[PDB]
Amino acid sequence: MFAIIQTGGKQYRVSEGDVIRVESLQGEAGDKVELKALFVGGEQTVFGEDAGKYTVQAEVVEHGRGKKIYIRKYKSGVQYRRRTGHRQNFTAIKILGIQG
Amino acid sequence: AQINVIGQNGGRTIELPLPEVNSGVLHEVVTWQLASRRRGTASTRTRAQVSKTGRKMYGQKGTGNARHGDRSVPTFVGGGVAFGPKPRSYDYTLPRQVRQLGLAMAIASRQEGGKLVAVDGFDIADAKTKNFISWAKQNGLDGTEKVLLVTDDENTRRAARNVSWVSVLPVAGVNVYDILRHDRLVIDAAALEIVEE
Amino acid sequence: PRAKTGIVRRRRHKKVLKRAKGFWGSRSKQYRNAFQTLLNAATYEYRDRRNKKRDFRRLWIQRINAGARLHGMNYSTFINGLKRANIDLNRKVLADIAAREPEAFKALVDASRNARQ
RNA sequence: AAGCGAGUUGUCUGGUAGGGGAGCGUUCAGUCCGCGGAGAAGCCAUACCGGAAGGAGUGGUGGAGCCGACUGAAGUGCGGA
RNA sequence: AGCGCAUAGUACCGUGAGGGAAAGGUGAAAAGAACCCCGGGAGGGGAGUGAAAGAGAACCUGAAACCGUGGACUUACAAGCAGUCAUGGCACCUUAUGCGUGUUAUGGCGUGCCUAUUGAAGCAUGAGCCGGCGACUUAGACCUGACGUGCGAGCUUAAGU
Repeated sequence: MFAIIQTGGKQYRVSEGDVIRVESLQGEAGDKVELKALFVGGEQTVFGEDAGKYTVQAEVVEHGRGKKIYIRKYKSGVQYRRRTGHRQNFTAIKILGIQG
Repeated sequence: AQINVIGQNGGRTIELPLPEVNSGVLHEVVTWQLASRRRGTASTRTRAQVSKTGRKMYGQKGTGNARHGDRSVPTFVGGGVAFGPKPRSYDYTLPRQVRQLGLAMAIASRQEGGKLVAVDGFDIADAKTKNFISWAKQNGLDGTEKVLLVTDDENTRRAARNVSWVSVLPVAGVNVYDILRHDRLVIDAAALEIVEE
Repeated sequence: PRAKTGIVRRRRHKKVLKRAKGFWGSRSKQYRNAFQTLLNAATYEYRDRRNKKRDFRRLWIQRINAGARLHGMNYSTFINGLKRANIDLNRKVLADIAAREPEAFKALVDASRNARQ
């Protein structure tokens, strides 16, 4: 009825809200593939007991492509000489995701 | 074997070893060309006192930090900067060995380049350049490539000077200056041909 | 030789003037309070999206401290109640979620409260 | 046909005089089939990418050219003296 | 910019030999313009001229500190040169997709850069800004050394054709 949980990191609320995610090594590049493991969060209809028996049944999410990147340059330094710089090569996929 | 026109059709002379390729140790013949033949001049500035003016000055140590004492710095607008590009005469020699083979190396994969044996033109009479150059149609040579030129005549070998078309300077010998310029290397003179001489 | 860069050094100043945000007066096209204020916008700006955790840290230590004291509550000397279930592990974010359903500690009180003996 | 690494472990430290090392681009020059009248080059602004520097999407305006890859050259670049 | 001179080393600085500017540019062509207005006139209207007069009779494009006005928004009861994020707050929605664009009461607190300094964040100094100049290199068998190559018995100056 809502959605929380893990993997990659923690940044949720989304249950259909559509938010950019992280990535994966092999197994990428290709519309949708589906991936799962165990769980942690739930809530549900007044029934989010813990993060222990957060497995039992599985709920098949989606997995998009990799979504461009919020490109920048970066800069830092105080009273002396100017050097350095090293881009954020992040991919940040999207992952549709859908309740189960 | 061997393709040709104007005269006969044959070939077996060679010289010039030439394996697969691995060629191009002749880049110093791409600046020497303009060094044993080049006019240095620049903006001409090296003088530290080109201006030639008075001496002495205001109150070097007074008023508002004068920093005066004549004008010898690249500060005041209207002079020079002291030290820089003096005429120059280009001083390089270029090894005298690599030349009568480095050229052969420019035939590594350039072998595909059109080459043969000939004498100006036979199907013509004297000289008047018209249907003589137009003969260069018996192979699509009037607007498809660049045409290399050499010959041994200086009496009928000067009638094709342009900006983007062909080049022409002849001395009857070889020249790196003109070995890629005109895509199909065609010397042939029956007087100073491929002779290693 | 020659170059004359009396025009190319314009986009330079602007390529960094990107941050012509709402600063002060007219620090958006300044030429003083720009390439300086930019050097001002050149500080912990680098670490202004990570270090911030410390700021929002100043949230769940007022809520998680002792919300519904009508139970027992302690938080600090209670965290040893958290990691006292089968597979606790996880912690915050779930505090951000705790802002929704109040029944996040109904049968999740005395289900760790005296989970000692 | 100029050398390149995921799979992995420690190092990947921050660096002042320094060592090995990559570039953004403008002017000169090579090849100019060229790119521009729907008009590019002069310039004003929009969340793509890039190790940073910067390369990108379009009009605006402007009036006649202009830069490109492989390349070497040049008084190649602090607002700050 | 380049010799100071792309029609001046005008006037001159001046006690004297002796020191000197700054400054260019409208399109091919001026056709640099009759005709009623405020006004003394300068300057401004009509309308042709003008292929194109946001060239414009002190004239290409025309970026900018300072400087000209309004507006969507906030603000005098709130305190620190400045900061970045942070919930809100008015606006917009160049893709209803409770998601953003133009932003601010306020919060953590947090002191600038250059740069000769053991040493600071300083009141240590340099700095109102704009536009450029912005330097260990240029010729020299001056030498040592990385790499690619020439050769293992090796490599060339003077110019004569």
